[PDB]
Amino acid sequence: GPSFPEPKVVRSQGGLLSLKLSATPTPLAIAGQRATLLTYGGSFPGPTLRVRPRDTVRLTLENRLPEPTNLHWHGLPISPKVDDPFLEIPPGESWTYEFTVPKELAGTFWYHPHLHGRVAPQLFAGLLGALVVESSLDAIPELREAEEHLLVLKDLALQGGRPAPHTPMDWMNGKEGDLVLVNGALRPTLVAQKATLRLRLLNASNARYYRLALQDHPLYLIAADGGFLEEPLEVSELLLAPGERAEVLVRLRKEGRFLLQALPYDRGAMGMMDMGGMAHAMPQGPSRPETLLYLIAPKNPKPLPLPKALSPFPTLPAPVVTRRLVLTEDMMAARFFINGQVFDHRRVDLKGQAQTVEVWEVENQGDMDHPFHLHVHPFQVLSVGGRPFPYRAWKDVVNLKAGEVARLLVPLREKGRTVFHCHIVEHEDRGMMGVLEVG
Amino acid sequence: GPSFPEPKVVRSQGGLLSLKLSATPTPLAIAGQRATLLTYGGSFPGPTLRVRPRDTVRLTLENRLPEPTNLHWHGLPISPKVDDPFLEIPPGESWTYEFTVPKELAGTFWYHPHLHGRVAPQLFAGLLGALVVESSLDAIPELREAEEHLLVLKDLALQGGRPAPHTPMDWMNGKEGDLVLVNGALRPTLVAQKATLRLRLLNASNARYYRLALQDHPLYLIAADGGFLEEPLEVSELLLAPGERAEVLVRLRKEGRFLLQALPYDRGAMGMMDMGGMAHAMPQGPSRPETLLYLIAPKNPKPLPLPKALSPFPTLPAPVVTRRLVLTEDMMAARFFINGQVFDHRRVDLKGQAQTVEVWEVENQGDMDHPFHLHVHPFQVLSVGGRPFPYRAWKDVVNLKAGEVARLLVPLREKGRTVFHCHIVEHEDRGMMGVLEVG
Ligand SMILES: [Cu+2]
Ligand SMILES: [Cu+2]
Ligand SMILES: [Cu+2]
Ligand SMILES: [Cu+2]
Ligand SMILES: [Cu+2]
Ligand SMILES: [Cu+2]
Repeated sequence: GPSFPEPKVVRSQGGLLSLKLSATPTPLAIAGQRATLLTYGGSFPGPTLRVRPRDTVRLTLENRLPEPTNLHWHGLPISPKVDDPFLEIPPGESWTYEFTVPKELAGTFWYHPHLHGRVAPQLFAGLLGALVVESSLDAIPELREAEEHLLVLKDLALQGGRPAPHTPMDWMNGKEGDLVLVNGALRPTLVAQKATLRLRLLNASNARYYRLALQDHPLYLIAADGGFLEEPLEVSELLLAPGERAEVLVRLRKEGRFLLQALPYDRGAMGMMDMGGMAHAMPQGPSRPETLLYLIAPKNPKPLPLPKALSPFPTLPAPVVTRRLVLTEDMMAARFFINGQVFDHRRVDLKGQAQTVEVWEVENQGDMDHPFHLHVHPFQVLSVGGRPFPYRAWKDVVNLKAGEVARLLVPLREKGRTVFHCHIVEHEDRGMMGVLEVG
Repeated sequence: GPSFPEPKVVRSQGGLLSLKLSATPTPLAIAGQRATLLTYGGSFPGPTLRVRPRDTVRLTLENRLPEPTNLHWHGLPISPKVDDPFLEIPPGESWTYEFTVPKELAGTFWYHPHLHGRVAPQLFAGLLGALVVESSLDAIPELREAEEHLLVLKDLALQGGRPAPHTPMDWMNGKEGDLVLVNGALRPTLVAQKATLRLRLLNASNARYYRLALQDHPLYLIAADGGFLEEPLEVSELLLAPGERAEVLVRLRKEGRFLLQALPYDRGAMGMMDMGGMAHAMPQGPSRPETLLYLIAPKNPKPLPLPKALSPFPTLPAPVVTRRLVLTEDMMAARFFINGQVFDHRRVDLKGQAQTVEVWEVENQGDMDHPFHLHVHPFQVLSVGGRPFPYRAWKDVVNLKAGEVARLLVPLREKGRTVFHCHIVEHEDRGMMGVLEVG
């Protein structure tokens, strides 16, 4: 096949993407070895769904797992009556998700399970796939003429031909695997044919962070989780926390081989040690550096000029409320809290009004990084750690290091009950989630 | 007695004001005629209670009326567990109100019934009295050397030696009386002995407005409902709506007699007419002018200089929520609404957080003036009708003419359930009231 492995794409046809997927244990070849993973559509990652605004999506999920499951349409501003975080599809049963893709939407989104208490092992085992919303902006020459690829960043650990089981320490830290893969491949080679690449990036890992850097090159950020920036932003590196997406332009500068790496990053994961009268928690420290892929530049690369503008960011109404959500940890118990409470599906934590804007100040009073995710209602990050964000774009996950406060501008869109939670999915399963009702 | 009648004063003693009042039908002489009014303490108005910050008040109210009653400590930022708008004292029974006067407080406040559905006839019949909180500011020379008086502005109508009964039109408009009295006296004479007067003003009427003007003189506003201004404000006239208080300095300019008048004012009260195929509501138009009192200046008056400053207004924390409360009318039904609902004592309408600040936008979409009152939590009026307020001071009633929006900064103080309502008390009795819970 193509030197660069990417998930198969399923496109809407005549404004309709109608598809039946099965969630199923699937024997496959992965990183040179045979394993049984849990997959959608028989593959890992699952198929990439590619749609346009105003398309109808009709996705029937058949559950062929031995446990209940469901889907979260991560990042899509649709109704929580469709993207329903409380729905359970029992083993052997099916459910049809039907929705219209919002008019004002573009970017890279994804789908994965969200059945509380069961997310981490299901996601770890291979249940996820991408969803791309094509825009009219894709037709501008500076993007149209770029070579486009999706990079699904997901790690894995195998034991006895199956995903490794979660240990108690995994529930505390979030589970990371030794196989650090791109599109289910181990360090693939991307032999570029054009001098400008457009890369859609997805961190679909349970807990691993990717401090992205391409050797000898900057990256040009053109989209965040949920939409385009207003103009490209040059960065020397780009941190993607679990659940985050980004799109970047890469402008290949000369011929040669360039490593795309996940540089060392310390997200505050913990180990245990015993030093003569101890048995206490110790920092694992930064991750070991990983090579994600080999990028081979073409001969005599002459990249396109960058687009001067992308999408103007909407002018939001003045906010009508400020919320404060404080994240804390009980590491030895592997329990995680928002405002001193663990998740309770019966309890409503925040009640807001549709079509108003809120300011949410989310504060991490723990020692680990926590990537905070809100369903249904994409937000604008104003600042984090007291530092203003250098761009305007829609996001739906925001990373907070220890001690940091993020200030978010949150327009409330669809009515109904939905959730917010840490996207280190083990932490969500272990209680770090709350309920927002919009009326 | 003194040419100028003022209610008897009861003062705290050794930091304690301990007093038993009875609410009782009382034969008395009023405006030259004999009548039976409902009174506290056997008088109309009831006695003026005079206290200092940190005093203890212990007031036992004995109900000798044929209906239940209670007290509202109008304007006092105390607990709604004491100033309890839901408490009922049955006929023949007693209740003791005990509270400490807040440290940071000064001004003219008052007490009257607040038993929903029964306020208007009880207040109209004569149940009210003043409460004055003395401050250290009263010792400044420019105030100490002024001649001080309380003016309780309250009208009355008599029928068969008793307060006139409410008609259906009274429930629609709020009841006004033909006897327009000051301290229960008909057009008293105030023979000033000093050139500077300090007048504490209270509108304790059900519904009558007083567009105050002293002939040939401006007034110097030094306090609003719930505290001092930051410095005196010169005004040519001063409108006091039902429930409002003000304190003014008057600087007598020359010898002579000067009328203090209630000038014509149209608050939007309605009548009915039939003109050949009608039977429909017609504006009553402005009130007829009234003389409130005769002010006689002393010989060769040389008033004191005005104080340069009074009390700095507190710097409030940034607000965390904005509320919108819309007032509407159904005049022919004599029903009045807040956000489309009438009062229900079981229903909580707003839930806020103690020690935070809120912005309340109160909008009058009716045609009558409505004076909006909030219990427990004094507010700063920022603007009304889109016009910035010309001073900073604590208020607890704000008048809105037809169409006007008031923007208020509302620090939430004591925890508990309390109410907000129109202080045209007929409108409150007829539903224009809601419930705020502070937690
Ligand atoms: Cu997700
Ligand atoms: Cu977390
Ligand atoms: Cu979620
Ligand atoms: Cu009152
Ligand atoms: Cu009213
Ligand atoms: Cu009241």
